[PDB]
Amino acid sequence: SWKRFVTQKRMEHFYLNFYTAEQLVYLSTELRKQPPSDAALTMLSFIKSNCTLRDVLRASVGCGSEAARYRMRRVMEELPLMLLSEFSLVDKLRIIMEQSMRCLPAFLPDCLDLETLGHCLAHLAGMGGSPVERCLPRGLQVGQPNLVVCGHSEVLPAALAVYMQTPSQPLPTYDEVLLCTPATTFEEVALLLRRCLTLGSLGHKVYSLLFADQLSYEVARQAEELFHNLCTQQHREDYQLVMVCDGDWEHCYLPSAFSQHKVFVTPQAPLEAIQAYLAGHYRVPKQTLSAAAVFNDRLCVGIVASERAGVGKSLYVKRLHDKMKMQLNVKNVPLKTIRLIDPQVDESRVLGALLPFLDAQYQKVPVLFHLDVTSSVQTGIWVFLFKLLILQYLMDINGKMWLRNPCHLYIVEILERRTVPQFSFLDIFPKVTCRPPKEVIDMERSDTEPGMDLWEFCSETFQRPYQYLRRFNQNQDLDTFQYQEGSVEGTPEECLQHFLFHCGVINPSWSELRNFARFLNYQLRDCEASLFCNPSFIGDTLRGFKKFVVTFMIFMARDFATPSLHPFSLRKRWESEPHPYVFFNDDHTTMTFIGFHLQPNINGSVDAISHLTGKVIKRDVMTRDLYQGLLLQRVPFNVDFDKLPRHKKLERLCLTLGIPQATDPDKTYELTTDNMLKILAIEMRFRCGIPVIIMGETGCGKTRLIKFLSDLRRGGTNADTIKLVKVHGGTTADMIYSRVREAENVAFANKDQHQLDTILFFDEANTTEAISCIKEVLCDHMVDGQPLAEDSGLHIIAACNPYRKHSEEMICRLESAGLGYRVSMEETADRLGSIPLRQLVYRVHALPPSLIPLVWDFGQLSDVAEKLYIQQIVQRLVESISLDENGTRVITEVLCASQGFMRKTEDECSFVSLRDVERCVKVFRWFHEHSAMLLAQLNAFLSKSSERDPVLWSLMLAIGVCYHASLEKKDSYRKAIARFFPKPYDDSRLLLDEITRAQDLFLD
Amino acid sequence: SPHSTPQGIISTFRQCARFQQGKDLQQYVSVVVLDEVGLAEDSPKMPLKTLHPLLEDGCIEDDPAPHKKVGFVGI
Ligand SMILES: Nc1ncnc2c1ncn2[C@@H]1O[C@H](COP(=O)(O)OP(=O)(O)OP(=O)(O)O)[C@@H](O)[C@H]1O
Ligand SMILES: [Mg+2]
Repeated sequence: SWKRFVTQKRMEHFYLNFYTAEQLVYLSTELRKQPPSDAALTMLSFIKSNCTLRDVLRASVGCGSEAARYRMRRVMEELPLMLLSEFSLVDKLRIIMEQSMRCLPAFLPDCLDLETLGHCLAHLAGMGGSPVERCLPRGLQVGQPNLVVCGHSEVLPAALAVYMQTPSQPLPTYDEVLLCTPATTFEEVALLLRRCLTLGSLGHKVYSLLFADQLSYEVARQAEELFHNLCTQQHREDYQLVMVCDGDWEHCYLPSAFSQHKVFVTPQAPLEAIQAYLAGHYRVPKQTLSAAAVFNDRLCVGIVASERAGVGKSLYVKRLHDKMKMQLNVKNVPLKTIRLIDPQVDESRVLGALLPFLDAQYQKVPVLFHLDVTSSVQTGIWVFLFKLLILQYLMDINGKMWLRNPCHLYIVEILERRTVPQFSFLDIFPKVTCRPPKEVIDMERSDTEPGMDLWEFCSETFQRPYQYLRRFNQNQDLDTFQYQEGSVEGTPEECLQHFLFHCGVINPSWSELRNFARFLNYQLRDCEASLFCNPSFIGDTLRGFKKFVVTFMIFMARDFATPSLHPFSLRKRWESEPHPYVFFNDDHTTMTFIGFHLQPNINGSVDAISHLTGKVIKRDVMTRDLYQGLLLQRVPFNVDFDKLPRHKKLERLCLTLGIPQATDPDKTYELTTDNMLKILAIEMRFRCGIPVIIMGETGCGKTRLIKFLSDLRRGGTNADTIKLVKVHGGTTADMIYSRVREAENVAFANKDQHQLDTILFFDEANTTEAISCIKEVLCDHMVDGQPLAEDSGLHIIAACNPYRKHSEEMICRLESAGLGYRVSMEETADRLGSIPLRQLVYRVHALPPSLIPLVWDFGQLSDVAEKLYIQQIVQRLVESISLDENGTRVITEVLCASQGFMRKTEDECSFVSLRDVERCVKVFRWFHEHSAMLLAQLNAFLSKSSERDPVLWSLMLAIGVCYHASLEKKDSYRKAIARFFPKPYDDSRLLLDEITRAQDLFLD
Repeated sequence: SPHSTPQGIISTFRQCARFQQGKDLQQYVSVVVLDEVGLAEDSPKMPLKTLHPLLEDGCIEDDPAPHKKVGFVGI
């Protein structure tokens, strides 16, 4: 009965159809308040723009008839008697239900009935400005339900052309246009149809139902039923209804039902007309105080896009916010950043984030909204942008609604995901296209084609390298030059030319050029602060020092700046490149040289050679005179750190890092030249400001190296200078943000108390899409749009698992196990583009393109390091359980052989690591503990079936459980392993026999 | 099943942990047994994702604890 009552009242009152049941309950409650909520007034604004309390009060008059109060009083008097007349509770309840349908205010005086709400809404609508009068394009008939069938890309532009017919009329909203999705409920479509057909309106608006093909069958059926029913009753005989569908899905219910109505002249408009139409409607008048004033032509909406990453989108938004703070003369201009991370756009998150701003204070104040559509987003973007930018609205069925205010500026930061129409949807919008340095030089001022930012060009970062390089190329004297802070020389073009020439990359982004400049700036600063460049203090012994420093540091930058990656195009190696490092120690008196040696040649010059191969890495780095001079200063040239004592290595390391004490925290970590170079690299990146993203297999040594470095810097103090987060597919963005904020607090505390920096480490970050949030932390230096606190001593590290694919034989084994996979590789949705994830060795998602240039290989684990780690683990076992040396040797050799065999067996095992050996040692330990009792039972059991070393026996069963069971070609494994077992145990047959006898003993 | 949600696996692990709470883990153990795991493999709900943390420590966001580390067999 209530549903019938609501339908009848919705036919009697037009504007109720603007809202749903819960929205109507909200309004009924709020409007009686003084003042109503800003949310309610926004919801009403879709009927009467800028609805205020005065508007609601004026609308309330007349709707509150005295006849209604008479009815209320009558029912309040009658109900006691009516209820006394009936005795059963159910009859009393039925009476109450009827009287509540007759007069609700008698029961709930603090709420409006549907009739009074309808009248109030109609009064609000009538107080508004001029009605909307729209005209349909040619080929579309009034009074007829029109149908358009087109390609997906055409769906949205076509609907827009429908409204273009009247370019002077305002843009539509949810009242006129509904974008269908599989989740679209019947209530939305019903309210749209009611708004189109039902009477009570003041103008000839147009109504569009787009992407109807996506509607579910049930919703489409109910919509058709409602449409026909409405057309049977007293309805608008001049209605203008349009359905738009995707030709591919034409076979579905709604396009089929209206096939007769199909129109063959699909409406379209040229891109220039759509651009002019949208720009005109977005243009803000001069008198209205708005953020748009900073934008090109007072446009209240704008897109910032690029073809690749690191080109100045976020920088452009920042500069725009600054310019707005300066020009608008307002005390503060709120900036809100929203990051879209989920692959499928969640409009509810955006609405939740925007709702705080509904407050009245913002309704007439410049505000900038920044929406970042990260690379993670793949679907739902065009619909979202259509709804928010064009339809000016966002909504959830819960009832709260967002309306796009022209006094606010909306800027969208997105990377051009161009993949088919003649133009991409984004082009219709006012757009700024950011270009990389080479395009900036070649193509070149304009406000939509930004070049080199002048604040950066005047910064120390660019100016010191720029001036040094400018003198270097002309071979001018650098011995006397000295960069004066704040000085500025040359032009942006020459700076870009010199950087791009020396950068090493061909077509670099702005982030890569920034990292190069930052590195060369830091090291030139250290050079200028050293004693070799101090007031003379040397006479003239060091002629050409700065020339050499510039040349070598230009070469050194190659490792930190240049990429290390070239659907699975993502890999390169660490050992394939030399790592010649030079450091200026904080004492300003000494230097550290690692990763290369200096050799004098016949040409009177000195060349750079690899400490390992002796091959020439780079020639003519300096002249022999400088080499002799630096030797006279006792500079440690041609040092071989591999032969030095442990404490000397630790001292050189602490000196280079700036640590005062060489307190060894772990005597087991081997301080080879490679590990020391890796540490020095992570240090340099922390120092200059380059993010640290590493790629390496599990067990390659990342965690141990980071822990060793943290301990070495900690100096034994009792502090938590390092936080390790183990990322997984379930790690959401909120978890990352909370961890980052906790780490920032801990870092501030550590810096205040102990003056110690803090490290945050993300392991297996790529395993989740939330990796894009980690990008924000590393590159953007923000957290959920909020900026990080500089000088907190917090450094962030991220480790990425490699992108590898199973072999075809192993994939066959996987697809053939059991009854096979429940889903075929073709139908899978769990895929990295063309590749299903199950075929990958690591469940990893795609890297944000901004991080790709930063990733560098941590290096593979060499056989020697594997054997040494195995030896350490076996020795720990020996100490724990009192093994001898023979058992230690056998266990080490057999674990090494097992790892080797599994690595060779690419058809059965794709993943090998050291954790397996720990697992196998654990099994061995367990077998040893019980070995006393189990063997007794075995002797009993075997006596039914009418000598053993517990160590070799436990080893046999551990090998059996860990390796033998997973394998199919068990015989080859047993053949290989047998060689290492002492006699008479050097037989595959005896291994199989003992495993079988144990399995039997367990079944007994 | 293809309709199994992450919460089912989480609640199962939590229940095993409640069983292990207060007992000597050198004489008692609780095991989680998953039947027909392959059915959940590529479901849109992706429940198996929870396995990595729950296998390692026994908690997704809770802090580690000895009783939370339960045994596991998937058939
Ligand atoms: N003229 C310039 N244009 C762009 N960036 C510059 C310029 N000069 C210096 N930079 C540096 O380049 C970096 C560009 O970062 P930006 O915020 O533009 O990345 P982005 O465009 O958001 O890329 P993504 O969205 O993929 O992260 C800034 O950190 C800035 O310091
Ligand atoms: Mg950005």
